[PDB]
Amino acid sequence: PKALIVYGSTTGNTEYTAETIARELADAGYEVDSRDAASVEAGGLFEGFDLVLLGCSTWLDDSIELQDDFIPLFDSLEETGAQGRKVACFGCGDSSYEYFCGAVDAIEEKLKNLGAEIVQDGLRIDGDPRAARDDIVGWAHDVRGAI
Ligand SMILES: Cc1cc2nc3c(=O)[nH]c(=O)nc-3n(C[C@H](O)[C@H](O)[C@H](O)COP(=O)(O)O)c2cc1C
Repeated sequence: PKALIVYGSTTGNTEYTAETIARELADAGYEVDSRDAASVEAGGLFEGFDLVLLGCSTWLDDSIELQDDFIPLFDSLEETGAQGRKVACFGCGDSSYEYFCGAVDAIEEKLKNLGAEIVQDGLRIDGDPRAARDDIVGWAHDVRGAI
């Protein structure tokens, strides 16, 4: 099976999370393509992939709390080929904030409005992902089992 992983990361936490998930999928036999959201084009982005995993950090704001590199993709999510696609979301944040990992909720809700099939509840990481490595691996393991 082929999996696409797209992440938006400012300090490297969601990027570390994306690379950890990519290894667990590859070691289970999937062909994995991992890309920074700053370098992708939304048009037909998901065409040909069996599983798509989307990740991003949360930054408090009055208009949009998504990490800046992911905004352009999010705004054009309707042109990616999400209808009927198997997808799951993940993201890093901090529970001292009101909207803890709020970007994960925003992405799940829009994918749901576009007809995607959310395979598993989103992974929400508090603090340093390097200390939550077991939670990342287990989630990756559970997403493989819903495919
Ligand atoms: C100014 C600022 C605002 C932040 N706002 C939020 C927030 O609204 N919700 C949240 O869960 N985390 C918030 N964080 C925590 C970051 O999302 C967290 O540090 C995360 O690990 C960053 O991930 P990244 O390196 O992949 O960009 C904020 C951090 C800073 C510095």
